[PDB]
Amino acid sequence: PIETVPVKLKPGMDGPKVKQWPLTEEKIKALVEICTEMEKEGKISKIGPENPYNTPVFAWRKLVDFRELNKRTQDFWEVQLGIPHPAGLKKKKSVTVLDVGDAYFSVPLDEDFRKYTAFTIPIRYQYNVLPQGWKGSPAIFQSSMTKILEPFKKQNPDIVIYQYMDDLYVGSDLEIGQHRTKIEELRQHLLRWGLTTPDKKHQKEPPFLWMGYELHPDKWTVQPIVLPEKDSWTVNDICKLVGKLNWASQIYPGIKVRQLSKLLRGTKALTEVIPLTEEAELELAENREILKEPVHGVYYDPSKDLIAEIQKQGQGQWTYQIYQEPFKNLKTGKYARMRGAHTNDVKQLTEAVQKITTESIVIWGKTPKFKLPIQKETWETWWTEYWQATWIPEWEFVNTPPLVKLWYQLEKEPIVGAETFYVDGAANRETKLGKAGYVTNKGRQKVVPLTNTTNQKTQLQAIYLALQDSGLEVNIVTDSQYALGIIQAQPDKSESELVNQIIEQLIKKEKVYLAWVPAHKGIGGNEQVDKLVSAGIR
Amino acid sequence: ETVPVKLKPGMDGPKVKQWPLTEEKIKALVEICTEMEKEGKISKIGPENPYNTPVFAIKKKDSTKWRKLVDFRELNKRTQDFWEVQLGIPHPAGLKKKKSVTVLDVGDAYFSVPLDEDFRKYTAFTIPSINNETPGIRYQYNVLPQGWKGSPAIFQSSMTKILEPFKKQNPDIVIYQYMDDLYVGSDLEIGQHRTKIEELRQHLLRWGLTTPGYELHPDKWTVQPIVLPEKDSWTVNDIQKLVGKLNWASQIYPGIKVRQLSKLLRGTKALTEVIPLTEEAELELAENREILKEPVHGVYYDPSKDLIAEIQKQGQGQWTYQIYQEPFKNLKTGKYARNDVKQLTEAVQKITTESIVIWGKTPKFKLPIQKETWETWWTEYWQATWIPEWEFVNTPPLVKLWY
RNA sequence: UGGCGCCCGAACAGGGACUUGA
Ligand SMILES: CCCCCCCCO[C@@H]1O[C@H](CO)[C@@H](O)[C@H](O)[C@H]1O
Ligand SMILES: [Mg+2]
Repeated sequence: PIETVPVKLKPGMDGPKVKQWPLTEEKIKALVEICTEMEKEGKISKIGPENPYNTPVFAWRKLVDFRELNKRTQDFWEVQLGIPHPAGLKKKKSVTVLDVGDAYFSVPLDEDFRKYTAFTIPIRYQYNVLPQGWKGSPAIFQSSMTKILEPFKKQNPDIVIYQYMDDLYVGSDLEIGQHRTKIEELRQHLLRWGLTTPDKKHQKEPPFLWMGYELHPDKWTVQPIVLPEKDSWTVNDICKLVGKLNWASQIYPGIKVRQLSKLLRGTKALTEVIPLTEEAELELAENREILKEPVHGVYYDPSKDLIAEIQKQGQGQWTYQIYQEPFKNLKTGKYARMRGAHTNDVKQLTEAVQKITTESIVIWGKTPKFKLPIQKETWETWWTEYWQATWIPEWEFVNTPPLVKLWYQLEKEPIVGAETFYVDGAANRETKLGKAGYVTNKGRQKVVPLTNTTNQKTQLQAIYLALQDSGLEVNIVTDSQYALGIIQAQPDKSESELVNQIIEQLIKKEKVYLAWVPAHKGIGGNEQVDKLVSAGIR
Repeated sequence: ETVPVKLKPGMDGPKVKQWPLTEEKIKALVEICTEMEKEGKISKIGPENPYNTPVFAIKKKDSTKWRKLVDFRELNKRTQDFWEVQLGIPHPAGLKKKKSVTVLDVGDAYFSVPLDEDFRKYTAFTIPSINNETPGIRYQYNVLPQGWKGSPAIFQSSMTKILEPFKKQNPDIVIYQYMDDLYVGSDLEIGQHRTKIEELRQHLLRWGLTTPGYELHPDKWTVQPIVLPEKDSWTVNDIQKLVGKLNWASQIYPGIKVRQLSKLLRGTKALTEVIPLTEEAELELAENREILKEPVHGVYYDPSKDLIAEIQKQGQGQWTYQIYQEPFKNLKTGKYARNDVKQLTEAVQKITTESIVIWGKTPKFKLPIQKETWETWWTEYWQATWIPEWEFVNTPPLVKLWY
């Protein structure tokens, strides 16, 4: 009695005509038996002459393929792109899980669209219900089940029902007997629509082994993460390990994945043994030690406040815990993404805070209170002196050892009594070699030949040379907007070794003023350094 | 009968994903959409509708009640032809010359006009759910939606009839509605302007139209010209910063020269060395200063081209913005003075309102903010019933030297 | 055979900063 969803093919298109796969001897009998069983059940009907279509079916089950029909049918709007997180589930006193036996098969199919699902075997059958694997079946089933549950959901505000693909997570704050009575009422309501569900001695008890999680009455976790303790490591093994401990990272805190992922850079073969780096081995040992003891999450409590605490563990790595009560956290996570070739600790912390904010809004629909390892003065300085509209919500300072700070600052005005370095760098595209150097108002000069370098690399090398050859206070004048912007971003770590050298040398310097002057305008010392480094490039 | 609406030929309705919303916003949206469905303004739809436009909840200015804000930017783009060509609303060039311009909201009147039956599909939106617990609630408009640029296009026939007695009674008041607001400009004393706005509100109420950033003064709008430093003693660093600034400005003002100023930076000198400007250098600096104070000559608004707005975070709560259609062809440069996200949202809304008042068209914004932060927090401070098209860029370090 | 999460690679487009030659 479920109202069918009106579906139609894409404009100016007709159902596919695909010949049967090469299977007519062994699986044919099983397919015929399955088709007869479905026809007896009423989910399958026979139409031979007036159904000029066909689809490729291959079996035992009958896995009918709708690859062609999927692209010939009008698109739907799926909403459940993601999956519910156990941390977002509300702590309910009693929880029952109902599986919908024959989920799709209980939802009828549009009468006009039934023909396009022709089902011919070496007979001509057509689906009367939602086919399996069809593009429209998931959305149609989800909408039909939402419609079916609406009368029950409205009449039972206390009962919470989360619908997955074919699973009903029914949670209630009622006593065991009342919850069982309501569950039987829900089962009868579903049966009124033909959706059969298991009875008392057919229902699955907890833990619920669901989508990689282990849902307990008052806690949640993941299935045991047994990492492969082997000597060799192929790219396939590294990918499997990274995925396994990325799954665990949402509950297990302190998980690091940077060296393991870095090992996957440039790899081409799926079996190429990788020389696990010493850093990677140490990180893997740390992850094993973290996974040694079990960790369980808690369910969301809307009455309490949602706190998010972030910790810096070095190498551009961040771990956060989201909790409401101390030492009992809903879920954990990590943020190691490097947004841009250059970044500093404060920008990375802002990105992590934004990621956690979006993640919490997705799971809990509310931003959490942030407990960040950054002083209020540091954040004030950064976001006041920064050119972006950076902002983090209400947050509280936590005095942890790995405090987030800025390791160097560029002077706002030239340093009186310091030395000025006019740095330039020229690169020859053809030969790929170039030069970098500097000139100083004191009268000094220096040009260092480079090789296999670009113009930007030459500019950075010139700046690095000036920093090396200058005292603790230096005025550096450059004509490269690229390097000027990089240095003014105040990066702490970079993907370039040269930029990291520049960063450490800036940290060494007590005062560093970086000025910019337009190139080729004949501005004092800039033209001199350009003439110096232009002999072999221009 | 309804007004048939057709998308641009060969182009398909919007399929924009719904951004996640907070619990309070979701609850507000659920309640207001239930009310609208009971009133018949929207209807629930099945999965056979592939189109979707993100919907947000905002609190209007000086109000605590929540308001729905459907992001019809994609639908506006896809109805561009319809709503701009065949039912366009002329923009009065005299609105920017009015002492006071009040901005009424008249979007509630659109819900009295049914939407074309064959177009309601594209006006489809989903209310999300927390933690994907339940499928999003899919709705669909049965009346002219707020935020769609074709709603004023269809309703202007009724709006002209409504306003005819008012305009005849006082032809010195300029009225102009862009999407959902009614920009009413007059050269009357603010008390008299408020009295006439109350009279217009009563007129709208008589004709069924309902009505509750709000009061603007386009007469007192001035551009933010480029200003050179005014120093008595000039250092090498100061002179070369000035030379760089003038070299960049010469891309805007062809008459800007830096020959004599650059002639001062002749050798390799310390940045703190004090260089006394020569007679020629001082004269050329004066000429550059005089050239800079006046606006650029030869920049004209092109209705064919889209307006572009660039915003620079100057720091200390101050923001500079430029409105242009071609690079270095600023139609308007200004400054906004006051939380970076809140200040940027206020600046964007003010710039868009100015663009509507002047050229009757919102600009495209190059926002100096990370994309995720904006898409997460812009709705927390938005107060307008419209949403401008924006993109996210990295402001060059030397472009923040607009002041 | 399809979706989701992660990683690599490629081509596209655009938003920018530079080198050289014509
Ligand atoms: C969060 C919304 C869905 C939660 C309910 C998921 C269905 C219950 O989880 C079930 O656990 C069983 C063992 O207990 C497993 O055999 C099944 O594969 C699994 O689906
Ligand atoms: Mg150079």
